[PDB]
Amino acid sequence: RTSQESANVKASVLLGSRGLDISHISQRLESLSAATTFEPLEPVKDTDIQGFLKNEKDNALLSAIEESRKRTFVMAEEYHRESMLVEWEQVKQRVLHTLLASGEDALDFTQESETSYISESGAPGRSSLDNVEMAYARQMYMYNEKVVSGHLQPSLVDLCTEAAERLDDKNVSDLWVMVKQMTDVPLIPASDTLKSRCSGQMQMAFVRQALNYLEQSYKNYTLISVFANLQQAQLGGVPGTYNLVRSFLNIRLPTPIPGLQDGEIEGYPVWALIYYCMRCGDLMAAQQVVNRAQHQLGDFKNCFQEYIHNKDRRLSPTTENKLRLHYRRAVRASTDPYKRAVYCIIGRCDVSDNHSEVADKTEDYLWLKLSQVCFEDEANSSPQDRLTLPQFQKQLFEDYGESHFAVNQQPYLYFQVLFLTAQFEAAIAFLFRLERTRCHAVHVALALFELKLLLKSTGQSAQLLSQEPGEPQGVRRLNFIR
Amino acid sequence: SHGVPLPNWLINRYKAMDAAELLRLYLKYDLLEEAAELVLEYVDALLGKGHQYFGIQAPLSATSQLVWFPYSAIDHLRLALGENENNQHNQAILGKLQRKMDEYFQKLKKATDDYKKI
Amino acid sequence: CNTQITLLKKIVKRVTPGQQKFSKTASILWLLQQEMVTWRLIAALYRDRIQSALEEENMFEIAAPNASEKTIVDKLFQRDTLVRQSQLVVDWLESIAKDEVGDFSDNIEYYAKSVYWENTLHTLKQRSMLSLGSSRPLVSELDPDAPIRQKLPLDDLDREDDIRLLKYLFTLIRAGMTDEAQRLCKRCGQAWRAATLEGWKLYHDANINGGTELQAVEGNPYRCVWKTCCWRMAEDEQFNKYERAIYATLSGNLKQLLPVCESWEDTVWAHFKVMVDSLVEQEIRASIISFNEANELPREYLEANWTLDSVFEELQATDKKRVLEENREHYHIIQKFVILADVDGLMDEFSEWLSNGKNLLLGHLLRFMTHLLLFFRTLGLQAKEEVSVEVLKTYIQRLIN
Amino acid sequence: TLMIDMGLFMGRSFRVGWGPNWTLVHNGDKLSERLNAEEDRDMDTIDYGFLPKPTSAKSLTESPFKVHVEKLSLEQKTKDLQSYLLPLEIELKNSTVDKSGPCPHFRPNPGVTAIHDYAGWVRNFSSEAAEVEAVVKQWGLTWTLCESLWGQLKELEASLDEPNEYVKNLERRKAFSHWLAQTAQERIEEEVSLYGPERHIEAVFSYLTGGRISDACRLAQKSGDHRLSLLLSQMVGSQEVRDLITLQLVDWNKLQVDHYIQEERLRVFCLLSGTPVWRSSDNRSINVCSQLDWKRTLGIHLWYMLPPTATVAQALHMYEQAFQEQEGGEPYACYPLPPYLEDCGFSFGDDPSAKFISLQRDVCVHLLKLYSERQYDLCQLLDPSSATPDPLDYRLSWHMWMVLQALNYTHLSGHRQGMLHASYAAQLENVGLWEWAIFVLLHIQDPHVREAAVRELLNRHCVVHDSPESLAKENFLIQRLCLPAQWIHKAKAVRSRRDGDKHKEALYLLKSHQWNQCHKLVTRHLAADAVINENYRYLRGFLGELARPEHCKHIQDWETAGKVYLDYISVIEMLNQIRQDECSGGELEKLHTKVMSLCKWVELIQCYSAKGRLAQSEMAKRVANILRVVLSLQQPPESMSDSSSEPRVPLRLLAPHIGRLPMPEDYALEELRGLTQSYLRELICGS
Amino acid sequence: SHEDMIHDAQMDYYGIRLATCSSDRSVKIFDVKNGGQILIADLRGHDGPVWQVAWAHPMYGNILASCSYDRKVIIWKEENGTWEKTYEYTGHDSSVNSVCWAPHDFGLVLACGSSDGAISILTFTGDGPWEVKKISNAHTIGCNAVSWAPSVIPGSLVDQPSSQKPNYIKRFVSGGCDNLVKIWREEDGQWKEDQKLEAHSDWVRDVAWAPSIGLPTSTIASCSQDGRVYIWTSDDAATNCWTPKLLHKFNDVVWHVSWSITANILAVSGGDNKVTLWKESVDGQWACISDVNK
Repeated sequence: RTSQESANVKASVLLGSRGLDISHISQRLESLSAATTFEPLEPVKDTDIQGFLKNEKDNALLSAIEESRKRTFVMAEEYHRESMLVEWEQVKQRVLHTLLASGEDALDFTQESETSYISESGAPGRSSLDNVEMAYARQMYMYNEKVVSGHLQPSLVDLCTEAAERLDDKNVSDLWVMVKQMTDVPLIPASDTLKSRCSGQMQMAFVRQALNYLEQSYKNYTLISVFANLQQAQLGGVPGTYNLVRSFLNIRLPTPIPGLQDGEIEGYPVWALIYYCMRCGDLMAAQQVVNRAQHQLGDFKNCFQEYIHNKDRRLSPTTENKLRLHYRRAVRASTDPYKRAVYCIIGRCDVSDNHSEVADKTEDYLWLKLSQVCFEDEANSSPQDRLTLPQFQKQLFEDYGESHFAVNQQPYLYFQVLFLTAQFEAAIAFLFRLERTRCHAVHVALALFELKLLLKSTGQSAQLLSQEPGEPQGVRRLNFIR
Repeated sequence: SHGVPLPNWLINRYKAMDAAELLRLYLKYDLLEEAAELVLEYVDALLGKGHQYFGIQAPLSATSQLVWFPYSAIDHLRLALGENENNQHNQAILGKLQRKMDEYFQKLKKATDDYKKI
Repeated sequence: CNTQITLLKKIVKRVTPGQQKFSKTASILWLLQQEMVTWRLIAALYRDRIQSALEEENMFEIAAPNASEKTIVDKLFQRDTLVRQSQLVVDWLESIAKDEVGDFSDNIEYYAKSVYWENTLHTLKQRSMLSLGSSRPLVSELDPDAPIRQKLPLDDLDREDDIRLLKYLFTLIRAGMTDEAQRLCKRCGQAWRAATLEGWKLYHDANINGGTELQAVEGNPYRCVWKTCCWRMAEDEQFNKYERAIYATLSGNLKQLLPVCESWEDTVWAHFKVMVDSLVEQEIRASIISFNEANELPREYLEANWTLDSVFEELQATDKKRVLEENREHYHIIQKFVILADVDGLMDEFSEWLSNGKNLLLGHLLRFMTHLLLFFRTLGLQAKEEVSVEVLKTYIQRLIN
Repeated sequence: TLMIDMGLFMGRSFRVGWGPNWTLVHNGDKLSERLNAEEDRDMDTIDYGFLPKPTSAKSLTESPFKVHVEKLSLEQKTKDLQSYLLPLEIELKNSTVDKSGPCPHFRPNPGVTAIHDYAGWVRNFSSEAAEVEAVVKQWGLTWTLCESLWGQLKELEASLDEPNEYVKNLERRKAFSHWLAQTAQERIEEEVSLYGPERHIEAVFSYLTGGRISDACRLAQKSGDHRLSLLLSQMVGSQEVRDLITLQLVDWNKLQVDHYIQEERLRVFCLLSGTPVWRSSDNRSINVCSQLDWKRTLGIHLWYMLPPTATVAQALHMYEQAFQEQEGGEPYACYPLPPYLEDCGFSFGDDPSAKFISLQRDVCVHLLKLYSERQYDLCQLLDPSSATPDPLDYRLSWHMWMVLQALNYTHLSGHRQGMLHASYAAQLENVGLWEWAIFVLLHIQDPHVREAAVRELLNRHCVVHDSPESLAKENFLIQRLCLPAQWIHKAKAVRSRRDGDKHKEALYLLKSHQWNQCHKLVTRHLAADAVINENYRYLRGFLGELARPEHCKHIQDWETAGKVYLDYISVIEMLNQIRQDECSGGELEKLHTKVMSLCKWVELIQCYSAKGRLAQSEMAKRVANILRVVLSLQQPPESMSDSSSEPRVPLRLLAPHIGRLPMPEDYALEELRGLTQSYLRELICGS
Repeated sequence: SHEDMIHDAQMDYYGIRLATCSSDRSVKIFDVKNGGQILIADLRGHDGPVWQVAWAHPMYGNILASCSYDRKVIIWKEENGTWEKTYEYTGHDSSVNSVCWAPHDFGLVLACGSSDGAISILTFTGDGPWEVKKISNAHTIGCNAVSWAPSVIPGSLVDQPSSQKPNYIKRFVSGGCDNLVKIWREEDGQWKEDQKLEAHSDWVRDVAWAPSIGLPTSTIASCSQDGRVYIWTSDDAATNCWTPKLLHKFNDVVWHVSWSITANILAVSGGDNKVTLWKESVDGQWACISDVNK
């Protein structure tokens, strides 16, 4: 069914060959897509009515046979369904008879895998290490000098970061960028991550650092994109949140898809502007956008401005209840993903909005998830946002697996997910599984130990990873000494 | 080589066969306005209805954003005009032809826009 | 050892990607399958040898046509030895093939398309159906020879799902998996092709008894001449790989069977196929009384002599480097000595093995050569004793390790 | 021309390409339009040499079209051979020849004499020929610096060396001093013409930069400069000397005398006092840096900043902090640059932004960093273009990192290592010295990557020709290069398959023993060629060596044709010779037995060509002729075999096989007539 | 000589014959010797303007392929001093634009892309059939430029001896006019999706595989109409490590990229009537080491 478009494009070509602006032709092709061909008040077209009508008859007969065969397909698919019902009845009785007669219709089974442990070896003089490890040796040597001297020294994170860039290992330097950023958003030690996770205030503060972290990270990637397109973005490194926003719209979303709610300011999608304002975290730019778009929003503009001023990131509970009552009954779905997500988050209800963000923007997926995640796991009148976060996390990791967003073969993505979700132990054991990453995980875990973190397993001849009751189940306790 | 014109039947046959080669036949010994009606016919067949006299198929098309153009020869034209400037009429012809050119191009951009709506 | 085969399969598959540490395990597992097929080969070969030794005193026969040609057939099957062991080794290889096959039936559940040349279908439909047709030439005919007879093109998706099913059934019949063959035919609607499959299978009936009841109705007795026709079609060429291979096979046509078989197993397989055919047709014409023109074949084809020596002489003389390198492989040498009973060659070759040492002859290799000698002795066959004791002492060196 | 026009189309116009010998093919204009004058068109060789043969020539009325092709040339050419050859002549001994692979593989074989022969010869040549280049001097510089950091000199090989760390440091420093002594020779020779007792304090500065107290004193005395001479000994006196100078100059500060005293002697005083930067009462910064080398800087640092007998590394550490930012403050020392870069200016410290602008870094300073700490990124050691204009001759530096592997250091990324291996072998293939590019390549461990590369070299370099120079080339390839002629026969064989020299394709196909394909091609062509031209010798040897049973094993259908025709020719020659002498029946019987047999297999001859069947026909007619001759002469004119008997003809066996082939009615007439009277008697005496 | 300016012209493996193709509707050939040269031929046939040819490897001999506007690819093999028209394919809707031979290690197969939005890959037995590997919807719009897999490049083969032969997986790259670049691997008998690349918001014009001899890594120079030249590099595609770097910000529509026969440097045709000669310097950066004014 390649029809319709191929007809309408050349129809517009011919109509423009006779005159009149594109608005009337757009309306005409709209009506062409509307109902069948030929007007009840009759066309009413332009020159070449003869070719018009020849192709119109051809498409009309196309449409007639389409209607007929589609009705027949309706009945035939119902018969398909009933036929397959009977067919599976037959296949089930087939399976029953096979099992009763020692026959089979096919079966499969195997066994799983258990921990296997491997290591490396050293060498003196002509040694088994690398230039990488030698550069690291300089850093930890100078670091340990101040450690033993009792002096205060910069973070090992940075130390090994500037250790990194000189090899032109820019991805690892970036990995240190994430690590150091998450250190810089501060993390109160509790002498083991179990204490931090058990402390309800610490998890709230960690959520605060995580949201600040992801906002700044998106802003950084926005900066990287803008500078990479600096010619397209039309700046010389010129600062300014507003012109940055406008240039970034010029690049990513100059034109929206057909089917949007609310018009565009000078050609920028309003909801896109608002969303990018939240994602970069520029509250002043968000206020500028909402002040410019106050007319499209009405009192909802004032509501959003009050929400912005509310660092609780939510309005009064009574207002929330009334608005969620309105949304559940009337507003619900629409043709604006941004509007739907905004209503869902303000009501703190509904987890339907997922959209399409795989393999380079799953971080925006994560921002979506966390923003809807509420501060309590206890099921309120919106239980879809009141959930055991650790179970949620673990099913995202293992149960959701690693291939849906294709992190079953990407190191940084899934790892960083585990880290930001605070699974430092299994994340480090993860890094251990790639040969070139062990020293790196060593530096990272040493930084964690500096921050007074990490889990421990009892024993000296015990293996690396263990699980111990008393700590919530599923969090492997890594034998640090192992 | 002996200074001789060409017969009409040959003209028509070899016109339906091959054009731009005959164009630089004109270039060989100064058949300027001759090349000029060639160009006229080129753009006209581009508009449609006349490709046959070139042994081509082009009644006007609506599927290709871009096709082959002998604009090399067109700038060769303007070059030869610069060479033998004494024919203000011919260069005015060139200008009107360039007007037809950019009419072609505005139609071209409209068509490209319409495709990019797809 | 098959259970252990499975054990190593499970290990190797449970290996994560990016680890060739168990590539060695998989390679040893491979050598394990090679020694397994060596077990099959020797066991069957010498059980046939035992049956021959039991039945030595009544070989070969003579008769004249008096009843249905299946009498000719089963006489021919019973009378000769050479073709008998050829049949057994073929059964070996194709038992290997069918074990590899298994449930390809249930697996094709997900290869299926049942619309004949659907692309050409829909495009000629739209040419007849629209304001605008197509500038593209296509057949007006669904004939299996519609294009090439008409020289008309066909669509790529059509022809390539074709090639895909050609892999399926091509493999199925290189294995001879005939039930699955008619299965696939009646999946994809090539009942014509399934019909084409039947041109060689002979004819019979024995309803000389009881009521009018089916004893056999199978086919058209025009088959000798029909294979001759296929013979000349091969001389005509212009085929796809699959049809070329299958019918050059049904003819035993060496040159047009060259393209597809390149493996050691495939080339020895083809040796046996060709020689079994040429023989079997020779005593067809011998048993069915005639010496006049009823079929045509080239003189050299008619007068080429056949022996088990020619098998391995062909195999060796293969100027194809795949077969050449496969020839020096140990398992191949072992099993072909199994066929040849070349005891002097085997003992010398064992001598160079032990000269290389025992690192090339792992503990299980030594045990396998040990069972080798064991069944030699239980057959009252004796190999060279110093070589035997060298192998065994190295093996016991392993065993004590 | 015209370029104004714009649009979505066009482009789909000019491109460019590369050709072998590192040349480039291009409609683009040449590179010699800035190298010579009165240029031409379609110039397709570097310099001159493009011949006036048919090319892209068009007139100028709408602009014509051309293509130039050029092989880029760099630098000057007088005797550039030895500068490359000698490092390679030494690397010969520094290398190894492992025979793994279808040709030998070369593994490294360096030690301590590796740089001892390189660098020493660098000087040796630098003296034997006074025509060396400043870049040659740069590479000798790098040679000496690497030797100093690891190599062992003769002044401590004629003297027992001692393992105490302090002994090592001072020995590394005294070697450094002897080095500077060698280096500053030409500097002294240059500024000595410049200066005089008028410039005597500038000479003082130079002499202090050298630590050349000896000849400084000699000059001062030949000039009668007693006070200055006495000052000279005090330059490296006891620390009390510097206590003296500190208090004395504090006094002069309180005395304001500087305003009345030239800062010239004052900078002498700073040099003596170890004060690099002076802060006057006016806070006048009297700095010591002038005309120097960074070499001279760190030498001063050694002799004067700390104990002159101290180590290498800490003095380097202070120097690096001195020309780097100290506490966010201004650098105060010299920032190292490669030679062609201090040709474009140099720094004495201060203003780190003017260091940030470009200011690469001297490779010599990077070597000290790798010699000081073993955890150095070594990445600062690379690109010998730092002290040279261009990185054209990586000889020295390459030899250096091999010596480093001998020293158990340079644990660097092998990808970069082999990449530069390729870069230097690329220099080699540029200069067109092939054997050399090869073995230089041969020291790397990626096996059939190496094999593919060397195939590239073989293809580019081996073209089938007859010349004593080429013969000497394979002489070199075999004697120490020891390179299996398998590959050379492969290359010259495909060369011959390109050009069509029948003798050469046949010879090298035999020599490389491509049994199957050589079989097939000879059958295609050579058999008919030799039989019709009667040149049995060559393909006689050919088929003789092919008949070896192993050859029969690796070729299909050898038995069908090759040994068959070998049999033909062998019978022909032996029957010819048996008549060249008096015949003996003990070979005549063999003649009959083998002839009447091979009659049975003449039938199986299969010709897939018109010329093949034509040679088959020629064979048939000749065999008929010789068979008639021998059947006539088997009853010799004086030793008849049978009295008068007309025996029964074996045509009863011959006919069923001879009737299987067609025959040309030209001589088929006489043959067929003889066959007629044969069948007449056969049928009158039939069954 | 040629009536129209030359797009492409290629010498042999041996430097002794030159093929020269223009859109001047025919392609002319010189023998090459002593600096002298005789136009040995001018092959006609191409009923569309000609852009590109394709020489094959020397162990096969002497083989040329060519594309034209007429959707015809003509296939030329040299005999006795005579190159001649040996196979020719059409069936295409838009002008066949990109043809490129595969490494002889993979064999005698040419890659044949056109702006059709889809691409075929054609094998010649050298005496026999022309095996067709046609991939539809290869582009949502059309194919601009394509590159093969060069057969052998470092990264895991140091431990693989020269005596044996490694597995030859087929892969390649290309970029089209749907504003996208894509990467392909061959398996199951067909090709599937290694990679999708969307960084040039405009059409890509030409693509350059760094001949990564000495490189474990995978290196791309992608030039588009948008003036952005991306060095795309991945040390490992399985860990998904492709990253963009700027090589140069030319302000012209950036046109052509071709590596040296010596596999050392890159020639880039710019919208300046110039071909910039870039070399990745020994250190870490891409330096335009020279230029040729076209």
